[PDB]
Amino acid sequence: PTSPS
Amino acid sequence: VVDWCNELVIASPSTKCELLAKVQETVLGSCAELAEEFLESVLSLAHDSNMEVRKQVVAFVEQVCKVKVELLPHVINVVSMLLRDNSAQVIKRVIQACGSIYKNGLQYLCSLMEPGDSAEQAWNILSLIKAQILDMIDNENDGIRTNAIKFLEGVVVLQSFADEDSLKRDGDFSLADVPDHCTLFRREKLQEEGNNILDILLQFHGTTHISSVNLIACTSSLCTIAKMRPIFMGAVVEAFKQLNANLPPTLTDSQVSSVRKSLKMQLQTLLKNRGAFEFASTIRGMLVDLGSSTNEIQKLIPKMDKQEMARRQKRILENA
Amino acid sequence: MTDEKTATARAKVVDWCNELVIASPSTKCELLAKVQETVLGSCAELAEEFLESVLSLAHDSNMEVRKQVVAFVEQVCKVKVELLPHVINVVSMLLRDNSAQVIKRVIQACGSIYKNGLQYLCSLMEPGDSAEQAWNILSLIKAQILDMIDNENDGIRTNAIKFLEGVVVLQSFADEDSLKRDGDFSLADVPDHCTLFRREKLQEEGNNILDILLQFHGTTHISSVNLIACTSSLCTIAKMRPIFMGAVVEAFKQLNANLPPTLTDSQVSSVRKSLKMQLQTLLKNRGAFEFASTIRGMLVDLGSSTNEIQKLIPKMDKQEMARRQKRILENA
Amino acid sequence: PSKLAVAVVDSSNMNRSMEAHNFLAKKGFNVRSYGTGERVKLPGMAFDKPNVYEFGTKYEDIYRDLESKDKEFYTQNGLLHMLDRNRRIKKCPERFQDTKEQFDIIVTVEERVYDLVVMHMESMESVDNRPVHVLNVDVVNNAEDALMGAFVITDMINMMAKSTDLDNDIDELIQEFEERRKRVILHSVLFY
Amino acid sequence: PSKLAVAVVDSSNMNRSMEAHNFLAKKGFNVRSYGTGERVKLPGMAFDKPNVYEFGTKYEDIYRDLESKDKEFYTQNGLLHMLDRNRRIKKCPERFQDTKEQFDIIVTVEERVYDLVVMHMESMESVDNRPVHVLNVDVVNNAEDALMGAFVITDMINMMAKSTDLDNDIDELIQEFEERRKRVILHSVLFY
Repeated sequence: PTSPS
Repeated sequence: VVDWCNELVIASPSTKCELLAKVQETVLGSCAELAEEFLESVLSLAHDSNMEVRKQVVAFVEQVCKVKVELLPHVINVVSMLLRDNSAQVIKRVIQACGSIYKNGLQYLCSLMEPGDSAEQAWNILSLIKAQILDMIDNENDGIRTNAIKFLEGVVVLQSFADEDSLKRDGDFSLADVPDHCTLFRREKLQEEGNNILDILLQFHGTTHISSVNLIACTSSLCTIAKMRPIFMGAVVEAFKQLNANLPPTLTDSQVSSVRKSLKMQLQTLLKNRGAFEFASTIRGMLVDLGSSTNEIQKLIPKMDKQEMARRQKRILENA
Repeated sequence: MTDEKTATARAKVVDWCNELVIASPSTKCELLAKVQETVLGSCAELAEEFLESVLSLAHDSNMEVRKQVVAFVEQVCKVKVELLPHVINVVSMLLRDNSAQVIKRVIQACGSIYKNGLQYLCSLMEPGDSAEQAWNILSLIKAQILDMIDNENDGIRTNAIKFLEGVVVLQSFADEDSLKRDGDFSLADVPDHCTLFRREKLQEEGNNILDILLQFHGTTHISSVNLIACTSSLCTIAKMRPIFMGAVVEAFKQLNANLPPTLTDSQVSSVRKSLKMQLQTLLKNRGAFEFASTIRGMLVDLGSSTNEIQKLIPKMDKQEMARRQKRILENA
Repeated sequence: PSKLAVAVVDSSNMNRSMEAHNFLAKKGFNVRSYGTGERVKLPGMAFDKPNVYEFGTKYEDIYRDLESKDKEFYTQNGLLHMLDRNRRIKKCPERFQDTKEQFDIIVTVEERVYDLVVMHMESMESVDNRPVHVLNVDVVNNAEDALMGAFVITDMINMMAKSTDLDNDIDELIQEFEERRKRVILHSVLFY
Repeated sequence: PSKLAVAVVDSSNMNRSMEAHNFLAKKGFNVRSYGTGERVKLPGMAFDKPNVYEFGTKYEDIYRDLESKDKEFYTQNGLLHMLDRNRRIKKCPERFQDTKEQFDIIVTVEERVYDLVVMHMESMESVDNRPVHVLNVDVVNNAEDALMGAFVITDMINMMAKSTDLDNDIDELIQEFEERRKRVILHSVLFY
């Protein structure tokens, strides 16, 4: 998932 | 192309690792020629005092047996010499190099129509390098043990017979690839030594005071052996089952979790091999203990024809 | 008085001897070793009863089995020498064997067998017919091994040379200069009441075997191993029987001046190192008094120092030297 | 300072790996960083609309793209600050499954990444037979936790760098380090 | 492979004979080792300050009687590296002059050991009348040469094990071996 979330 | 840029400036203690690096790039790569004259120059640095220029010539000797394998009898007395180096970092580098060196050396020694005198002494040194590294299972350095376990994995694969269920890899070499017109060694003796090394790995895998790194490495080696040589599938599945039932009390809690995650990875790899047909239920049972779901396990089982299942089934009944 | 030890052993070797007819060659050798340990050691009274069970295995096709039978017969002549006339034919027959490994083993065993056999036969007061036939076969064994000096196998020749040395020593007279050996046996030790043979025919034979050894030692195409063995045998003969010291010293002098052209360089060094060791052994013997300068000269040629040579010479009082210096002058 | 080739691996090679990369490089370590995801993912106006880019897209370009979409929004959520930091370290995010570089130590920042890294290196045949240690140090995916995690990873690599024989000591070193910090650090070995 | 009983003899039964003992055992030979000296000698520091011990001392005790001196400087010369190899093979170094074993071939490592072997066997009256070949292969008493020497000794014994009749062939085989390896090999026969 996304970085950062 | 006359030996140009003769980079033999010998002054600098760390730059010897930079000259031996650039020398190797052309002498052993670009101009594959004239590698034979330069052998004794780089070889004399095996007696150097520094530990990193010795590891640099191990990378040289290993590249020698790749590009130009008939130099095996010349570049080999330093492999058995640097195996007894007093630096453990040098010993580990030699073991790593011995993986491809023993393979390339054996394929070259096998294709010889008339084994000469240098070929018989070259094979004799390998058989003793093999036996030396096998002794290093009981070495007190944990890094040496890890590397030795990985080396013994390749020997077992080399000195056994492939079959229809073997995982197909590009350069797989088995006992079926050594010919009958070879007098340096016999198929039956290599096969005998391969089984004895496997028996040593299987026993090592089951010891009660094994380190976590060695155990994970040994488990990875047994898995590679079994998927390459499904004749050993029954023994490896049984060793995995005994491990999962009796974890060594020397492992900490996070090492247990590390060992079990790796064991689950190897079990999944084995279940995908058609030679794991007989042991599919045992493998499932362990994967369930290690946290896989029913549907994750089910997806790993390879589809097989009903007549093929009927052949494998009845064959299992005949062997019983 | 009785006990159960004999009957318990007899039943254990009956099972072993019955097992032999069906055993593999490797199994027969283990069985035979167990049998010999009991029948010739633990319970030696079982010996005669089980001889044919073992002696029949001299015909087995495996050479290891035939060697085990040789080892058995050799032990019989050490511990139960009265059975000599019943086991000695197998020895002579096995000297016709096709296997060189078996021949070499039989020759080795004939060393102790001939010595034990000769000691036993010359001790009997009224020897029976079986004793005369045992001597006939010991005579044949000597002639059989003597001929193996010209055998084509190098190992057979080496063993034969070693056997012949023991015969020369047995069949000559010890004197006061002989090296002191505990079990030494000589013609002085066979009695006058002996009718199986005569002391002087044995001395004649011993003298002839020594001549054959001296001639063999000086041939031009002798192998290095045969030459070193022959040199050590001549040395043993001379130190055990110093009457032969002169001839042995002469043979050594001739060898050192004419090394066979068939020796390689490293064989020459090996031969000379061994000759140097034999000469040092002889120089320690009091019977080498007459030959000390000759021996010293050879040791100098082979690189010994003046002081290494001097230290080997035995101390003698002047009255002993005068007896020797005078005896040397009279015999001349 | 100890010639150790270190890699720090996350999902997108955007937040957690670069924070550790930042501190490892300033301490002088031979360090690289990679992501294991299929594409680079960055947050945006909502959960449902993440900014997704192909691995290899330069940090400079992603900076300008986010700058054009909403410059004020991507300054107050810290993404332009993060992109600027990465821009100053290297050109673009790299995927771990594509690299041909070899390491002595590989550090992943969550168990999902650890599994991807292990499955990848096991899917390749061993050639050099060279072992590499794979360590898992859990780091939550936010700015504050990436910072704390980057301290833990740097401290861990520094302690391992000071060993005279890392292979012979690493298990005991991890054991004490774990106990001191009440963490679980998975640790296995893989082969090149 | 063959049923050849081989013995390798040196001075101390520590470096040269054990290097050959190790390699010959790995080849399947029935092999034993002995030394001819008065006592076991081990080198350390000054030229003529050597560690000396009785024959019959366990190899472990030398590893332990090393407790008082360093343990480092004998990791520098590989001396207890060498000592544990011996402990894996046998319990204590043995003196040739005391053994009652019989061999087909005895291999000595230098001419002085060769002379001590010959003098000892010639001093005993022969009983079995059984010959044994005594061969000399010069190997310098240091770590590097002891290893190359064991390769040559193993080569020599391997060549002799192939013969269907060693007594009838050994002289020619040594002659050819000397030519190929450019060495000199003394060869004598003694009797048990």
